[PDB]
Amino acid sequence: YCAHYLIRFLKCKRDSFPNFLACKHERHDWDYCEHLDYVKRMKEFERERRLLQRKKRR
Amino acid sequence: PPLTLEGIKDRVLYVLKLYDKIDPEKLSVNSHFMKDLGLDSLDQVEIIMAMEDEFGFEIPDIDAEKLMCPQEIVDYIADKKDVYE
Amino acid sequence: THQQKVLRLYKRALRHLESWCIHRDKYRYFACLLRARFDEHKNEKDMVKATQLLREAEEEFWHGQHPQPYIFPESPGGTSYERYECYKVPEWCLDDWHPSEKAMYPDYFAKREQWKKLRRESWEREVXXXXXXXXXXXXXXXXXXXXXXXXXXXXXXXXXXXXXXX
Amino acid sequence: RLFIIKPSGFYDKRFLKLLRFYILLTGIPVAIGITLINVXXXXXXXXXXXXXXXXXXXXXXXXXXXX
Amino acid sequence: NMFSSLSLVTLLLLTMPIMMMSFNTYKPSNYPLYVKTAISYAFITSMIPTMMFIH
Amino acid sequence: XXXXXXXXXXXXXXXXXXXXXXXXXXXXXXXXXXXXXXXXXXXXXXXXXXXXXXXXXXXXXXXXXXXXXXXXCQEKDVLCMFEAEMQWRRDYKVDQEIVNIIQERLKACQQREGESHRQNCAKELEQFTQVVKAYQDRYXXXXXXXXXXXXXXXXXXXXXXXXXXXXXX
Amino acid sequence: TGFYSKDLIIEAANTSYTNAWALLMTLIATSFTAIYSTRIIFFALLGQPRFPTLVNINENNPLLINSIKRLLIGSLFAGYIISNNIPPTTIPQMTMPYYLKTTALIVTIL
Amino acid sequence: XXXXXXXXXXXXXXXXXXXXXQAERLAIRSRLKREYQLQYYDPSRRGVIEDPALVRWTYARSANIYPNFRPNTKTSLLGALFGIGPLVFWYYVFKTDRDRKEKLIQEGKLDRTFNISY
Amino acid sequence: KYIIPTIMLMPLTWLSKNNMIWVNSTAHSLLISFTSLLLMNQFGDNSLNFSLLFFSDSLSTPLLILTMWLLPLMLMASQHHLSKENLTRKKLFITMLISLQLFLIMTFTAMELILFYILFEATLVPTLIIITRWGNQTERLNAGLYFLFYTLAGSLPLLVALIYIQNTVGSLNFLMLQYWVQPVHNSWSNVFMWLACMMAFMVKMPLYGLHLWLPKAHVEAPIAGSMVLAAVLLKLGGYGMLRITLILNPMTDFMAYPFIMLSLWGMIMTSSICLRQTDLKSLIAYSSVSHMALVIVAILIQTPWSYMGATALMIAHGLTSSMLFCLANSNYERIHSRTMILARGLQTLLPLMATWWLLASLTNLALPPTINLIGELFVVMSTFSWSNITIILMGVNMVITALYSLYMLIMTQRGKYTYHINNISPSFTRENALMSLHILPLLLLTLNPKIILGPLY
Repeated sequence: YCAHYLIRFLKCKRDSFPNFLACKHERHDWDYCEHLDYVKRMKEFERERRLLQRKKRR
Repeated sequence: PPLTLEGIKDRVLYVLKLYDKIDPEKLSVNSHFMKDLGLDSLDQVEIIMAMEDEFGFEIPDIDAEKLMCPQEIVDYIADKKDVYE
Repeated sequence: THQQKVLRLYKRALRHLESWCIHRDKYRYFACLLRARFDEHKNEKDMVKATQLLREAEEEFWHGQHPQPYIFPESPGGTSYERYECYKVPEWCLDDWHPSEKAMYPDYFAKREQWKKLRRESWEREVXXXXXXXXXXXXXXXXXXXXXXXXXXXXXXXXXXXXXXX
Repeated sequence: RLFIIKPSGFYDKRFLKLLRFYILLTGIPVAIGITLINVXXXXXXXXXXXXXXXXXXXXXXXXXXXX
Repeated sequence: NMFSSLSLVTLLLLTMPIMMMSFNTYKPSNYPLYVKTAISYAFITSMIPTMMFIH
Repeated sequence: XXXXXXXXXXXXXXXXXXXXXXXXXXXXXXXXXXXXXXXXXXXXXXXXXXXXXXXXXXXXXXXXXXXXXXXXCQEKDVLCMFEAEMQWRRDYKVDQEIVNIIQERLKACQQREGESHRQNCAKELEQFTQVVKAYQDRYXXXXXXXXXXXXXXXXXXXXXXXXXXXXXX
Repeated sequence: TGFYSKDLIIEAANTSYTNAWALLMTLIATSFTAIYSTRIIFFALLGQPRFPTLVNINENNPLLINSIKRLLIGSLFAGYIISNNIPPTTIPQMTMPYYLKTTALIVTIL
Repeated sequence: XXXXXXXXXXXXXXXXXXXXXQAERLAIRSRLKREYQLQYYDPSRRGVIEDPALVRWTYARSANIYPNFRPNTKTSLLGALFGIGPLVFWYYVFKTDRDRKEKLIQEGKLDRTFNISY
Repeated sequence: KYIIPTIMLMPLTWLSKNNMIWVNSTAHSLLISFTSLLLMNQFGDNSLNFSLLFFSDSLSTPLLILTMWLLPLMLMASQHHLSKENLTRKKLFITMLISLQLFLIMTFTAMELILFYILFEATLVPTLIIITRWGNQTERLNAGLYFLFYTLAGSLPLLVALIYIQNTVGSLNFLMLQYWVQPVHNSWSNVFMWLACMMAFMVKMPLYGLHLWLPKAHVEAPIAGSMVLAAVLLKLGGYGMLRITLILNPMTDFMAYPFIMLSLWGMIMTSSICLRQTDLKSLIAYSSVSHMALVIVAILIQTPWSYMGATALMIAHGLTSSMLFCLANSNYERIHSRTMILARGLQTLLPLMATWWLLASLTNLALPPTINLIGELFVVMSTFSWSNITIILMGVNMVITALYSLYMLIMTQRGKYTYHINNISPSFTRENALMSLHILPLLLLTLNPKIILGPLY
């Protein structure tokens, strides 16, 4: 789903070397796109809840 | 560490001296708890249990009545746990 | 016997007390409380009242009977090494050792041979002394002690000699 | 020092010595079996030509001892 | 090529006391120490292919 | 070689750009152990291969083909049946190891892809499903233990189903 | 080295279509770990000594020092070597900062 | 088997009959021990002692088979239902599974395509 | 090649002097057993006939090698016994083993059914004389009569079975000629034709019903423990079930269905009794019922996978149960009673024999692939193709397979031995050699078990 920013995490892993723990810039990208994707999934559930209230009035 | 025959008698006498119920001057080693020392019928079971806690814990129910004297109890505990060679 | 049944229960009650309490100072507090409970009935001798208390002694004790009691180290039954740590070797296997290997360390073999010769000679005298005891059936409860001082060895010789060493 | 628990031992240790002495006696052809692969060639995969079907060994691959 | 060769070394090192168990050479009191020394070098030979796996 | 398909070629090339460090632990150990005892093992193998010199060619594979099939000769007679029964048992023993090669082709696919597993390959998956289904119908797999005389009845059972179904449609 | 093994499962378990009763039962067990771990310290190690036997010898041996001290490297650096080097698949930490993420750490404290 | 309260020290009285009852138990206990004492404590033996009680224990299962069973009654027939009975129990289990399988081979195939072993 | 040097063992024992005997009988037998492996193993696609029909080739029988393996081993453990009695009596009961070896070779080699039958029942005669004599305990006759009146009562129906086939359908003879055989039409008249061929092999291969033939033969010991190995050979001596079911009745398996169900209950109930039993020899005697019951299940399925497990278990059990009886004999020669509870003490008194006790016990269970993992597991895998329910019953049996072995271990692994004063020497050089000659051939089968299971393998 993320695709673009998720591929950047593998780029840091490709040239990782000894002491591979020091990679924060690529790890932050995975926490940005997936959080927006989870919010988009939450927005779809909120839209269904709002539609049920309008349908009950008619 | 191995246990000595002279050391085991001194260890048993040290625990009996700090018992508070029995006098340190009246009884030493040769004097029996049954007649010489002022000990109750229920008191002998409590004194034998405390002696087992310090050394190797082994006390039979049938052999509890036979052991009363501190000199006899020190020999019975050493023989059962295999001591002095 | 009435005296033995009280002592057997009192010995169990003290060792079962340290399972409930954690600290040794709290153990001594409850130990004095148990003494006051039994001394009230110990003052007078009874045939009906004391026997009623003996069956009553099983109650209360059985209500708190299983908190997994402590047997401490190597104890008859219980937990944590009852027959373990001591594998041991029988005395019959000692004489079974073949030559060449038996030649190594001759101090242990020669001393054991002297004790074996003494045990063989005393066996004939011990057999007559065992049947000399007045019963005229076979035996009564426990084995009888030696009367003779010159011959020595009270009935059994291999009972105490050569057992087990940890 | 103690006399300790005694076993038979003499009959027991002798059997293991008598067993291994006859393993070692026929342990020589085991040592030759390694050198048979080392010195002599085992087998090579090759297509057969129409001349002879079987000679000494008919069809055997791997180990000279098989042939 | 080194990955395949070094992998079997860890398997062979643990079987070497079993190969020397059946008499072979006499070892008094040194046999408990022989197990310690066999596994000590077995750890170093197993560390390299795991480092290869990260790469 | 030849019979076994497998992958064409593997890439495998290291770049090493990020971090200086001590070059690489994997690369340094590979170069060191190649000359330590791997070079000595290659020299000892070459010394024994050259020491052979003279070698026998040998026939290896035997011929013997057809010699009349079992579904051509009938009636209980030892003179005709024995040659036919040996032919069917020859085919059955080979077909047990034919499947093994095709099975090993599927074994080779699983390791080489790993993450892909069932997403790719497809050729080895289709080849295995075609042979095993044919092996189940023709070479017993349902009609008890191996017998050449019972095999003709097994072939007749499959032929009877083909004649009955096609006639209706 | 607890967060690098135990806490990653708890955070991942909350975001699923799976059974609710199974999820609630695991949360009690994560807080239950603190009881028996302290029952080694507070019950036996900590406080006044119970005194098991009169004159008991306890000393550190040369073989003991070389074993325990070198085990400390494995028990501390496990969340540095194993967790970082191994390539993962799909990140679980995203939703619920107080309900799912904090609940794994708060259970050990409570 | 266990009751409401575990039997260990429950219900005990001194009396007169119970005092002689323990005397009867020790009379046999000491008698059988002394004959063991005379056999164990001598170097002249070398061997395994017989003991008539242990031989009769092995004889209880290895023998005394056909001297018994002469009163069959209804207890023997109940044991037959627990023996020959369960053999007839699986007859309506294995056949029903086989009839389920045999119908699938002829019509509506259920067997896997990647099956070749046996 | 096989017969004739075996017959020459008879004048060997009689002509040799009284001081020797045992040296000549054991050494000469070992070199004949080496030559059996030298020639018999060679086979093509279908195993071609040896010579004229007197003794023929092996098609799916590596079990002949096992008979050659026990050919010297049936003399090693019998050394402790027979030595007290007359020199003429010693020579007689070595030659009865030679006669057993003579007839046992003839059964597995000769590819027949007509002449095989008069070798099948011919093994019963030397064993009868062996069992009825030298028995230390009583009821020799309450086991000796039961030895024949179980077997001969079931095997005499082969005379009305086998002859009936050759009178109608060509001739039985070579078996390589036996392709004249047409499938049975399955009728009420054809019921007793199938039963008569089976009931003969239903006795020698013990089930749940008519199984009491085996424990009576084992508990009441013939001579020491070496003759009990020949009683193991009689179980696998009924191997013709591999040949009859495949050739004579291929279509008939509907009537096999109740007999599988009988043998399936001869797995739980036969194992349950093998737990609380007193005799050490009896706890091998009832475990041998269930282990050979696995083979009977495999035969009646008729799947190609099951015969692989069937042929493996014949060799697997033939060298594991015989190994267990030698351990039972080693305690019987020292304690002089077959009681498990009384004879208690391993490692402390028997230091090196206890490791042989462990290796023999664990082989009954599924160890790393020796022979029993290739034996037992192959049958369990084949039973699922028959029916899905089987492993629910067969899995319970896999729990109690430990309960034969470990219960035999634990009840001897207590280092008390207070009553016992005997067993000074742990084991003689021959006694430890017996234990090695049973397990080490199975340990060599780990590398190549092709000569352990081969019906079209």
